[PDB]
Amino acid sequence: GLFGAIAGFIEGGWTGMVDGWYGYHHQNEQGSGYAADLKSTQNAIDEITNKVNSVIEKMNTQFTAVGKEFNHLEKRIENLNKKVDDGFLDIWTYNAELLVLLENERTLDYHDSNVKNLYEKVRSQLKNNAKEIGNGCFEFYHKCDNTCMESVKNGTYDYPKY
Amino acid sequence: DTLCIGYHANNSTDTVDTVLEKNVTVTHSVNLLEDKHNGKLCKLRGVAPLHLGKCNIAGWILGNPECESLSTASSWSYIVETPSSDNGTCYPGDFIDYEELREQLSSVSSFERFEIFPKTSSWPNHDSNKGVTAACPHAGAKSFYKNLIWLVKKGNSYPKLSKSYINDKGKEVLVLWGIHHPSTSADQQSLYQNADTYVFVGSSRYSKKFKPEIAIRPKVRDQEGRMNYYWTLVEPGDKITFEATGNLVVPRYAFAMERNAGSGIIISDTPVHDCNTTCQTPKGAINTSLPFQNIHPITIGKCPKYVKSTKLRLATGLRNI
Ligand SMILES: *[C@@H]1O[C@H](CO)[C@@H](O[C@@H]2O[C@H](CO)[C@@H](O)[C@H](O)[C@H]2NC(C)=O)[C@H](O)[C@H]1NC(C)=O
Ligand SMILES: *[C@@H]1O[C@H](CO)[C@@H](O[C@@H]2O[C@H](CO)[C@@H](O)[C@H](O)[C@H]2NC(C)=O)[C@H](O)[C@H]1NC(C)=O
Ligand SMILES: *[C@@H]1O[C@H](CO)[C@@H](O)[C@H](O)[C@H]1NC(C)=O
Ligand SMILES: *[C@@H]1O[C@H](CO)[C@@H](O)[C@H](O)[C@H]1NC(C)=O
Repeated sequence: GLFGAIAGFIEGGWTGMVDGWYGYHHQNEQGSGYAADLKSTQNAIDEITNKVNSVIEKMNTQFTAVGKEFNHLEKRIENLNKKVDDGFLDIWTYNAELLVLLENERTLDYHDSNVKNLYEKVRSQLKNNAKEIGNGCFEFYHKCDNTCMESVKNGTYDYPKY
Repeated sequence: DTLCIGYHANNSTDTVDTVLEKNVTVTHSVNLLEDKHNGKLCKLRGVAPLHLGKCNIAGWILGNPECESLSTASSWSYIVETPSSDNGTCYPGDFIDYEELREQLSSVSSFERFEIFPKTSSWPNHDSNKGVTAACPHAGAKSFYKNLIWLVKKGNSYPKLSKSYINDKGKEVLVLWGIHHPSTSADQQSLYQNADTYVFVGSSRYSKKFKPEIAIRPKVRDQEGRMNYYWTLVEPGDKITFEATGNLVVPRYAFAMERNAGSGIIISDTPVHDCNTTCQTPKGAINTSLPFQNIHPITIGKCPKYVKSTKLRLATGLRNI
C-alpha cells in the first residue's frame, strides 16, 4: 500500500508458503518449493505482538462503580451524571475507533515494508549476476543450485562469478 | 533457475477497516472489543454481593417482617436488588437521606447486627408490645419492623423517656429510628397521651429536635398517618442520646459497621453465582483482558472502557489473496 510491494509489483501472495509471513520460492535444478524467511518473519511476529500488547497493557483502569441513584428532586445531578457518562462514552468510542483505523494502516504498511526490504536485500546483492523480471522475481545468469540458493537467504553471497 | 519472493494467504475471511480503505480482508487479526459476559452476578475481589431478593435496602435494614431470610453475612463487595423488590417501608413515610444510606451500605467490610436497646430492660415506663400495625403484616397478623420498636404509652401514661447508648465497638454503629406522625389528634392521645410532644436525638455530631406533624394524609396502605425514618453513624467512643415525650419509634437493633468507599448497587434479575470476576455489570460479569467492552455502560470494579462500537477488529496479518 505504501512501499509498492504488497498488492504492487508483487501482486500475489502464496497460500503455498505456510512457514512464515515473508519467504522465497526457488526454482532450480534440484526442485522447487516455498521457504519462509526465518529472521524476518520472527521479528515481525515479535514486534506485531508487542504492538497488540501495548494497546492493551496501557489500559489500567481505576476501581469505580459507575451509576448513581437520585430521587425525583435530584434530576439535575442525575443529568450531570448522565453527561459525564455520555462524555466518556463519546471520547472512548471515537478514540478507540480511530486508534484501530490508524494502527491498521501502519500494520499493513509495516508488512509491506518488510517485503520491499527483503526484495531490496536480495537485489543489492545479486547485481549483474541476475536480472529483475518486475514481478518481484529475479533470473540468474549463473547456475544457482540449492547451496547457491541460501547464500542469498543467509545474506552471505559471494561475488566471484559469471 | 529462479529465486523470487512473496507473502502469505489463506482461507481467512476476516475483514478490517483502515483510514484509506473499508472491508479489507486480512490473513490474521484479533478483536479488541469485548462483547461477551457470563450472564452471572459473579463476585468481585473474592467477596460475594449482598443479594436482597424480594426486599430493598430500606426493608432489609429496618427489618421488614418479609426481609427475614437473606441476612446472615459479615461483608459484601456490592449490593444486588431485584427490579421486582418492593418490600421496603411497609408503613408510609419518608426515608431521610435514603440514597445516601444506600451508597454508604453499598460495600461493607464488617457488618454485625446487635441489640442496642433490649426490648425488655430498656423501656420499663412504656409499652413495648402494642407497637404493631396492619401496614407491616406477618402472615395476616399485625406486626412491625424487627429492628425497631414502636413505643406506645403504658395504660394512660407516657413519661419523658431518656435512653442513651455509647459506642463501645471499634467501628462505627449505624443507628436507625423513626418519628411517627399520627393522622388525628385523637390518635395522638390514644397512642402517647400527651397532645404537645417532642423527640430529640443527639450525639457528638448529630442533634435535632422533632415535632410531630399531626394531619390526614391520603391513605397509603390504610394509614392516613406517616412515619419518617432517620439514621446516623455514631463514632467509636461516641454516644447517642434519645429523649421523647412520645411519637418515637426507638431503635432495637443497631449495626456495628466498617465500610470501604467506592462500590455500588446493581438492580438486576441475573442469578447470583459462586464465581470470580474483576468487572461486574447488571447483565453479567466480564472476564477480559481487552481494553474495551460494549456490553453495558454501568459497571463495577476494574473494567474495560465502555464503547458504542459494534466491532473493533485489529489487523495482525497482512492482505489476503
Ligand atoms: C474467587 O474468589 C476468591 C479468589 O480471589 C477465592 O476465594 C476463596 O475460595 C476458597 C475455596 O472455597 C475459600 O475457602 C476462601 O475462603 C475464599 N476466599 C474468601 C475471601 O473467602 C474463590 O475461591 C474464587 N472462586 C472462584 C469460583 O474462582
Ligand atoms: C411484600 O411485598 C408485597 C408486594 O406488594 C406485598 O404484597 C401485598 O401483600 C399484602 C399483605 O396482605 C396485601 O395487602 C396486598 O394486597 C398485596 N399485594 C398484592 C399484589 O396482592 C406484601 O404485603 C409485602 N409484605 C409485607 C408484609 O410487607
Ligand atoms: C464495510 O465494513 C464496515 C466496517 O466498518 C461495515 O460497517 C460495513 O457493513 C461493510 N460494508 C460492506 C458493504 O461490506
Ligand atoms: C476466565 O478467567 C480465568 C482465570 O483468570 C481464565 O483462565 C480464563 O481464560 C477465563 N475464561 C474465559 C471465559 O475467557
